[PDB]
Amino acid sequence: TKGLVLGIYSKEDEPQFTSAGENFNKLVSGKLREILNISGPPLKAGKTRTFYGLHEDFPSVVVVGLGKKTAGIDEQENWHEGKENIRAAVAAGCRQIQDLEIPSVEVDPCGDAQAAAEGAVLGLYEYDDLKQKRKVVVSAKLHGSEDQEAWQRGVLFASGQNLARRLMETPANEMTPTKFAEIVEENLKSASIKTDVFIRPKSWIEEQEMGSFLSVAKGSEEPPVFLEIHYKGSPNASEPPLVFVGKGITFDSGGISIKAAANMDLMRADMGGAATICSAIVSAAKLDLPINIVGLAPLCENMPSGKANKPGDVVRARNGKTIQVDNTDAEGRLILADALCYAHTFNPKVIINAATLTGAMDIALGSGATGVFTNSSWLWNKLFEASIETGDRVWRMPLFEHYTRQVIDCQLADVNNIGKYRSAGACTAAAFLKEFVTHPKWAHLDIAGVMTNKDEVPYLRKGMAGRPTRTLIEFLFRFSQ
Amino acid sequence: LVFVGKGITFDSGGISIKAAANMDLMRADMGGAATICSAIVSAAKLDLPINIVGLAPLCENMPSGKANKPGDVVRARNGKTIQVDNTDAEGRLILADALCYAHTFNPKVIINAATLTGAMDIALGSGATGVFTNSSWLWNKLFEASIETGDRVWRMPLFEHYTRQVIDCQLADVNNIGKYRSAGACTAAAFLKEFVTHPKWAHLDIAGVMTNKDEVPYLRKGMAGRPTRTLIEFLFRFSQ
Amino acid sequence: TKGLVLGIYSKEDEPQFTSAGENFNKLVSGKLREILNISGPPLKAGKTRTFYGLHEDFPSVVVVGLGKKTAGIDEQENWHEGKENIRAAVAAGCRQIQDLEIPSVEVDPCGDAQAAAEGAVLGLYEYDDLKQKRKVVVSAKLHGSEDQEAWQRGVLFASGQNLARRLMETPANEMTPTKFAEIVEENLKSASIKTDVFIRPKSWIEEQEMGSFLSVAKGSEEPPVFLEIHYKGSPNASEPPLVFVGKGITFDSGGISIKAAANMDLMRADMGGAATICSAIVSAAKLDLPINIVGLAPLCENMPSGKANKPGDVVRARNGKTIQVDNTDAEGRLILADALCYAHTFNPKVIINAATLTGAMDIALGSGATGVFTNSSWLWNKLFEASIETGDRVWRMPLFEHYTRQVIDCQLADVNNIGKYRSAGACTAAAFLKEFVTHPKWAHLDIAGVMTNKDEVPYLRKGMAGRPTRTLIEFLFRFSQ
Ligand SMILES: [Zn+2]
Ligand SMILES: [Zn+2]
Ligand SMILES: [Zn+2]
Ligand SMILES: [Zn+2]
Ligand SMILES: [Zn+2]
Ligand SMILES: [Zn+2]
Repeated sequence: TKGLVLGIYSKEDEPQFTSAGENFNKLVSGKLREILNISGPPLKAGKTRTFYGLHEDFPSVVVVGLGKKTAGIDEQENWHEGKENIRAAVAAGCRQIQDLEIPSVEVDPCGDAQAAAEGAVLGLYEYDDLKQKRKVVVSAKLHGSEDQEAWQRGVLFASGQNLARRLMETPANEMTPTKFAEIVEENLKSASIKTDVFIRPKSWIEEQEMGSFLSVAKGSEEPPVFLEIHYKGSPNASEPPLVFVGKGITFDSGGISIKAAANMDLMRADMGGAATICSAIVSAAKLDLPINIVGLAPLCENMPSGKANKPGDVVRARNGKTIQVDNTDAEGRLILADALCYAHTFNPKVIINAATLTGAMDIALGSGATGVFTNSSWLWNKLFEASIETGDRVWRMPLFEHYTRQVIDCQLADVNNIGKYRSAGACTAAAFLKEFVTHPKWAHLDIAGVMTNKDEVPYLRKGMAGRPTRTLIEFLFRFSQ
Repeated sequence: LVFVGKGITFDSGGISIKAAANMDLMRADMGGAATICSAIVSAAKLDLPINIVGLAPLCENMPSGKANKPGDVVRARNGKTIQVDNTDAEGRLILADALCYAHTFNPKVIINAATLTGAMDIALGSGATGVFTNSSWLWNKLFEASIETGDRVWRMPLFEHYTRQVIDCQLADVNNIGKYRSAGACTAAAFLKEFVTHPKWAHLDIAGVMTNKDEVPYLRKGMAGRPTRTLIEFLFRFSQ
Repeated sequence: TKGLVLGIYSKEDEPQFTSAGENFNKLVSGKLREILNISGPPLKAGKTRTFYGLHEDFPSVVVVGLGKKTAGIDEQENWHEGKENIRAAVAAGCRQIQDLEIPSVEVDPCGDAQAAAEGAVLGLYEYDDLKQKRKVVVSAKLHGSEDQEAWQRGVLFASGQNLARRLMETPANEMTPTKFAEIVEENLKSASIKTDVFIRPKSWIEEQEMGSFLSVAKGSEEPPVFLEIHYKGSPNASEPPLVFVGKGITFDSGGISIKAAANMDLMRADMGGAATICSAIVSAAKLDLPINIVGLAPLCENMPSGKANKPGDVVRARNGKTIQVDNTDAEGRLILADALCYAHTFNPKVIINAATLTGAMDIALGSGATGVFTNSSWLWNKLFEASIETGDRVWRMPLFEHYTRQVIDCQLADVNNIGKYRSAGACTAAAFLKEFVTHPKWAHLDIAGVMTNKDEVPYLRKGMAGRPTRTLIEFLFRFSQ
């Protein structure tokens, strides 16, 4: 059987159906509006109502509130409101169809086939892999034939996100460093033949003088990996690549500066930064975006042991700078210090890194937006514009020499791994990373607060969220224009 | 133009009592009143040709046998009920009535200042004071004002996302603390938005720029008086 | 308009409707089963499905899964399963009718009019009093005329509970000691003319030598009250009363042993014990139960101040025993010590007290059951049997001299207010109270873990739960037989 998701707008006499809803109402000789009318209150945005037996092929029709037809970019909220309405409403419709165990659903494009595809595929996603109680996986399809490219591009963007949620969600004993490197490799090679994957072993990592990455890694028995992803999509094979770097800690216990036990299981998602940048690169190659992109993810685990990093140790990063490890839980900093050095080798046009770096970001913006520190207002503008379309917001945070001073604490080393005071922890972790970039166009995104979803963005179940993957794909999309 | 300032003259936390460590700095919880009143004294010394009202609710927040209890529902001047879930989120409560009264004056602009939240300190920690504003015009004038004074301002988001977190019904129209711990500056500001209907309001969270240690060199270590010159400079330029 | 809630049983060909569902299906010429059939999967227990436009008078019909028709008493779970199924299913049906803002609902009795009334009235309850956003309050009515007494007795039992949730939920600055005493007075006097209410002031309380109650009270500015409720429902006016005692702390801050800030707002519900026993007595008088019942609730607030109780103080209870107050947050103990002395004055047949005494009860049984300590297996049996009918369980906990030894710590006093070790805190708080009863039939119910509902019992919204009020009404009901 099929289910049909149909949208309507908020209230004229009648609140308007979409063209597809209106066309369905004519095909059932006015029944759909009749029952909608005797059924109760007008549906508002994100609200659904389900009707049965109106048509032989659609035993379940779910009508969904899209909000005001007029909705556009909201200057205060910094997103396109209308598309947010369409993702929210279609996900709520689709999820009613899966609770009735119906295996396929025709979705009305609602005026924007791309965001309706994104609502349906985000909305229906689940991670029930290691459970014996799995949900019915239903397959969403565009209702109609008129903008199947826009539907399929949304399908594409919502899967990139879903790959990243899956990557993040999987338990750390399953998603080890080589296992993640293998999933990404497999996915990237299915995306395009214009790809190259290098799963670099410890041997290579130590030939590259990556001392601060290697010192995080040694306290675990799990072999680290340096994952080098290439998408050569430019016609000019010598066109300078954009490089994405991502913190891939596959589990963070804290090391010897050990984490509290409460809710420590969420640190399986400390490789969110690698999940995010690698999924956006798989999507860019599926999209055959005409640009060269390198992806760099140092993968390792941070564990207490008799060979772990000790508070006070001084390690040497690939640029020769010494780093005093004052707290072993400020490990991503260390990892990214070498990876951001290596990023420069590629002669990049742009360097963007992503990391679940700091609980300070969560106290600061708590999932309303991911924080970005950038030395370039041009980069800031392109990322900000990219998030107005996706609804997955970005908010700029300061790169002031003020926070740098706080981490240039000599004592034994050139730089300290944690700021001198507790204040502005996101700001001093970003200033730490500035010490390893000499590039005029670098952006640091702190993903820690947008790592999980509970109820905040309606089209995502409660779980690891995969954010800001579509802001990154959209940024690449527009850049390759 | 009306300036409003949190004047808690000492904050112990009430029954949600503060930890003992470094509690002496809450003598500076009236920093918001100190800041807006000093800028108005300076504007009148400067004979700036504008009308300015300053509004500072002054009181102390102490545990006693008549103190506010966690869970109480109080009624603000606009009739909204407010569930006091934590008595240490008191400035919120104080400013809720004062920002109602601010509207009586038919103001061109409403700016309030408060040492509201240690979350601001975790967020920007004295590199800048945080400002939440429903107007980019206000943001631009304040930002420009701080380029001259060196005493920086950094915009922070007023998203309905943080509002949802504080519109927790349970007993009241609004809760006094956000549902989750995340984004505490952002949900305290969204709480205050519930009491303004004015198209040009700015909320400055002064908590992280309250003290100086070594960060801005021309100030000894002590209570810093920030962002007073950004405010005087903003008034200066406005009266041009 | 009306909504109709109709139940069906789990699966024969067809899963069976109730008589009312079956009768409605005949009135719509087979439409209801037809649409039920094309609509999706068979409803299981507590699941609902809503159908629109089957009949002019019922634009919304909500069909609800009752589980197996055969369900009876479950030996492992210690409740009547079937009635639990009916409360759960009818509440879920009724709440669909309120989300559509329909103001009245006909409810199918489902084979047990009493539990269907209880599901509907519990299910629909809300506490939105001080909000400007209130829900539509819908009015549930029995579908039919055949067992309107059973429907109305369930209405009665579910309101007693709802009075107690409301009492518990209200903020402590509104529900002060005289305000609560006034609500209870007003309600009891509407229940019967066979009632007497005494709101005893401080003056009386100090003439009665109630030193340990008075020492909790003095640290707050709010005047304490001793509430004495009488329901003379026996034909023999000299028939010995059953007495119910309840801890009425209207807000507990901890005093000088001050509570942590986190979630302290829930201590507005520390008068749950008074709420519970007073609501059961209002219900017993509405039910014109032929017995004499006295209700005793010491009401006060526990606050830090310059006149509050100090850790180490020795106070004197009404029986002359000294009590060392080692921790001021073990105040209910102190309050109940005088009230349980006074209870003996009444020459009672039975003494039952209820108190949100101990977070140790919550660690022990955590809302699966309220804990009862009783020196009588006869009392235990009657309470246990009473909870098999209501589904609101009771679990016996030990009154061993082992826990008594732990609190007979002399040092300055006859008894200490907290046990010597942290272990068995519910057990040593109950052993403390045993020191003030000389009656052969006393039961202590520790209500702390069943104080709130989140998701655990389906027919209650998330909030203060009013438990175990119907176990108490049911116990009185059977006793007066
Ligand atoms: Zn860490
Ligand atoms: Zn980490
Ligand atoms: Zn405070
Ligand atoms: Zn304060
Ligand atoms: Zn207590
Ligand atoms: Zn208590």
